[PDB]
Amino acid sequence: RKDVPKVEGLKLEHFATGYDAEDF
Amino acid sequence: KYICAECSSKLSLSRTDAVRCKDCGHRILLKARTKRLVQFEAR
Amino acid sequence: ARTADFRTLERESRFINPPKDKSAFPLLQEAVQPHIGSFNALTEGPDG
Amino acid sequence: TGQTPIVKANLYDDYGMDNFPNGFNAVVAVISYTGYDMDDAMIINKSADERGFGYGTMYKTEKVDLALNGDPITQHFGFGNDEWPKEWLEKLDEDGLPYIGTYVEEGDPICAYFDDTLNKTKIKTYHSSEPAYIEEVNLIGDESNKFQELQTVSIKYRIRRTPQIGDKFSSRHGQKGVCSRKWPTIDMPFSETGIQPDIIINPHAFPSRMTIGMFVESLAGKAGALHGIAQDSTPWIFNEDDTPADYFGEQLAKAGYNYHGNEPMYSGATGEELRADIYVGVVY
Amino acid sequence: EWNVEKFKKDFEVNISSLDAREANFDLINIDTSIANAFRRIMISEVPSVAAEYVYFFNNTSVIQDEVLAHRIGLVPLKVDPDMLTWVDSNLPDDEKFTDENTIVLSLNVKCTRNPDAPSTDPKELYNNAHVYARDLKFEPQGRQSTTFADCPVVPADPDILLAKLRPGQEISLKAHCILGIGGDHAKFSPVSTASYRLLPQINILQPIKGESARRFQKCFPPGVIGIDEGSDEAYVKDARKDTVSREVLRYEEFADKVKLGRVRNHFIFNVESAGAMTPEEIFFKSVRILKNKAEYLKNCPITQ
Amino acid sequence: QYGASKYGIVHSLHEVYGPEVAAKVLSVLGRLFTNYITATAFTCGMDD
Amino acid sequence: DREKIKLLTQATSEDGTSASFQIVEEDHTLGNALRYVIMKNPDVEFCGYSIPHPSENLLNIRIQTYGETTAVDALQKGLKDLMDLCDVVESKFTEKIKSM
Amino acid sequence: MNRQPTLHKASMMGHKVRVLPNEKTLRLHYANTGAYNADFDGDEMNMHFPQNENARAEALNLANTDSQYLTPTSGSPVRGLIQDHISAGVWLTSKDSFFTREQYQQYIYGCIRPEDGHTTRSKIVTLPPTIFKPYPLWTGKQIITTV
Amino acid sequence: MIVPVRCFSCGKVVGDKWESYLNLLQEDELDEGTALSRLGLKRYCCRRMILTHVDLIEKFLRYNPLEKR
Ligand SMILES: [Zn+2]
Ligand SMILES: [Zn+2]
Repeated sequence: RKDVPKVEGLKLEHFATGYDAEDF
Repeated sequence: KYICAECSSKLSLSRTDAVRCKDCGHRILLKARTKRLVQFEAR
Repeated sequence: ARTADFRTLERESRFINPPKDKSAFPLLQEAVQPHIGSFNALTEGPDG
Repeated sequence: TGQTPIVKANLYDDYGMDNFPNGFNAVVAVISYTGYDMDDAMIINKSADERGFGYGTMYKTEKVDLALNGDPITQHFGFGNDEWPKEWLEKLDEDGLPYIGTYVEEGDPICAYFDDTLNKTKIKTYHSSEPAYIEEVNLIGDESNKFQELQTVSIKYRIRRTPQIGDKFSSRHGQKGVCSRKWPTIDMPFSETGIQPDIIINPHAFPSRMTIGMFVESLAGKAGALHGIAQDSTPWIFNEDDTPADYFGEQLAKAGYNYHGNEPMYSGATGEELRADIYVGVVY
Repeated sequence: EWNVEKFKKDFEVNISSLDAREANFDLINIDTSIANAFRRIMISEVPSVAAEYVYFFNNTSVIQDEVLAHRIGLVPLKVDPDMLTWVDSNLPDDEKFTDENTIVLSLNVKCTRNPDAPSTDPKELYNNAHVYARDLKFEPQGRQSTTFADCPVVPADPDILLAKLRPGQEISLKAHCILGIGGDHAKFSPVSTASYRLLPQINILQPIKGESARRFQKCFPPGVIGIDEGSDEAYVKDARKDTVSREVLRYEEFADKVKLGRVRNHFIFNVESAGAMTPEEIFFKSVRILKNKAEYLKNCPITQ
Repeated sequence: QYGASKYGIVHSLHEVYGPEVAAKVLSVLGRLFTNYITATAFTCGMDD
Repeated sequence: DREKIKLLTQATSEDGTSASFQIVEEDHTLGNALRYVIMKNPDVEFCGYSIPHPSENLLNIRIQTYGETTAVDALQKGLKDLMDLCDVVESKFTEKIKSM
Repeated sequence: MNRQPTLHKASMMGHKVRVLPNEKTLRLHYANTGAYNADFDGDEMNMHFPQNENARAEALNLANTDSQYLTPTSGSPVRGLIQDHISAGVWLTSKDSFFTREQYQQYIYGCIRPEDGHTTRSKIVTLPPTIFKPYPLWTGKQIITTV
Repeated sequence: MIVPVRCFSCGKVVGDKWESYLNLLQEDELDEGTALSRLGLKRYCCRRMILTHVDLIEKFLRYNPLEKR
């Protein structure tokens, strides 16, 4: 059995209520 | 007034007139909508 | 290689104009196969 | 407002059922917060309902005809100049047919016919406890070679069916339920982000209903609702080695939310944080 | 004893960010009941202009009649409030409707065939095939039309896709819009998501120096935890960029030497606007409408 | 203690004070845990 | 303006260090906030808000006090402290929107 | 009231009336549905109405929901807080469940409401807290003693 | 059928971000992730609105009984 293919290339798409994707 | 079912021709009939379209040989007729006021809720 | 995902730019393409070629989704047509196939064979086939 | 499932079967696209969306996706919060659910009954958000949360319409078709038979025609559509009561133009035209898009109650004229024998025009009204809208009227005359006269008209009604309190919404896991009360967003508990859940499910149903899929799609749908991906259900792909709560958990971990799915919530009434975090997700 | 000047010497504001659409400010040592009262009154009580009644003439379009009236009602408008006062509902409509109470926006669109070389986008197949929100032409009428001569009645987004048309189908209507509060119908809510959150406090019980902080900093957002060197034990940069997720509680290495708490006194507010309000004036009206709700009971004796 | 069980707290107040007081405590307790839930709710989770 | 707030003689006291008040078209907005601003008065024996049923839009405020002070005075001062709070929560926000 | 199919003496109870300008749907309680054995998933229950004053007194004293607390079939109660009040009772009456002064007074009045005639003291009373220093703090057992 | 406006959960306007979303998918050939983040939809409540819409209006309009086929 081969493992389920993990979705690659994912980042943080959520932050504080008043902060955007400013932190790398 | 009325429009055909397959040819979609703007037509109208009167009293003692055959219920059919004059352009094609069909029998089904649709009654179009007239411009009148109607008040509904914006919810 | 994301997953078994959906598509919008390709489904809405079908919503714009149906394909002039054979009917798409060649799996749902086999759902009525016992129905349309039985009534088809009533006239289709040798000796009528 | 039908939508496709975020987490859907692999054959859901092969069947072409994307053309026929049968439900929608909204944020589920498995809480007993309100208190109006001692069963699988649910509670919708009133602020979501006023925006079209599960908006539906009904369509009825009634064939009104006057033909009993080779016999001479007796009943005639339209109007006869013998005698006439007033207040019959708001619903019908001069031909005895109704206008399109007119609101009709029970007891309103919908089609008028004149008869020469009784020298009296009488109205046959639409009798139904639910007032509907007039949509279509079909004129058909057939069963005759060269003599034509209409004695059969097919009127079609549409029913504006706003989802009221009392209807039966349900998920796709056998989770039956009736709307307990339309809870407004004013006192609805708000999460850390600020989204108010448009549906609340009593967690006490799960021990007896014996359902876990709606939990695992509450994380899968939550991961897909962030990364844009669409998880495929396709059962019999997971085993004891890689559990779906872990596979879908790592996606939430790298997304910025909790690994298990417990999202910290804030109460609506008082305003302070709850004791424990609230299980939040989306379910079709 | 708790007094107003004792609370005033401690109450402070810290505006983190501000924009013409969204503003994020901070409130220091304020009570949760008062903060929740501000959020609860911002999502419900602030008035706004929205379509209330619909007068249709021809809706031959495929989109249903009540659905078009539903979408036109949900269409926001960039109309400044307090220009049209409240209207009573007991009196009949013929005199209830005045230019001072409501303003009317009309819509008259017709679709015709347009020849072109043929899968092709409907933008060049027909004329006015898609009716957007910008087609809602406001009708200046009544006694005072100069009040909108500075800024005309424009929808909050002219790119809203209301309906689509086909040749032979027409849309002719006039729409009356009035003011209302979000409690009656949440379409009158000019806020997108009015919410607050408590500042997540993080306590350091044991030293975190070494390779422990290399893996501790990544469990949180990078802007939260700061490291200087192998000595000078790591600290927190700012607890406002930290989203509460409890990721460190999964590891047995950190499950004993860190505690995640909440500052029950420091709140932060992030409010948005639909287009008719501004995130500053809507909070200025929030403290004003609460100041009006309780003052209405102050200058009012008790009955029985 | 309270609910459908013999020799409970409500089943005891029914004997010492009567059914009116018993049903009274049932309703007051009902709104008691209802208000306590409104201020502090109860939920299930995948981690449970 | 005689339907907004009214006293409940069915639960009030005789010196009237204790009484019950009823308000209409109100909710946790004023129920919870006004409940908090009165507690800082050191002469509050017992006072809290309670919604009978969310269908009807009412609100009840029981208020009990010690001697030397009735139940109406503690209410008037309670609404007074809310205004003293609204003035400072508005002035600080105004001075901060100018301090940018 | 009457639920079809009615199969026991406790299936026909006499209740007071309380209008609700909210909906067009009948509203029951959690203690009554345990006696009716009636679920809420699409189940419908009719509503009878006595017309005589004598029949009104019979349905008020002998057919009321209070005197029907104990079924005569086995002498066992069928009325009680069903699902969420016992799971919340474990947390409220828990040992590590401390409430401040405000959370202690607001919870008590949220149930008593002497306006609607629940208590007989005609004046609510409060017990001293369990802990004095550094600040007062109550307990779940203390909040049960008060009610 | 038609693209919804004023997302039920959040309330942000979404009906004006459907054709611009189809342009970001067809022209720029972006993925669903970035195409949703570019439109300005941070919360997953309003993200799933047009991320999952079916838009059956493009197929309902093909039946025009008022003009010849
Ligand atoms: Zn024809
Ligand atoms: Zn949303």
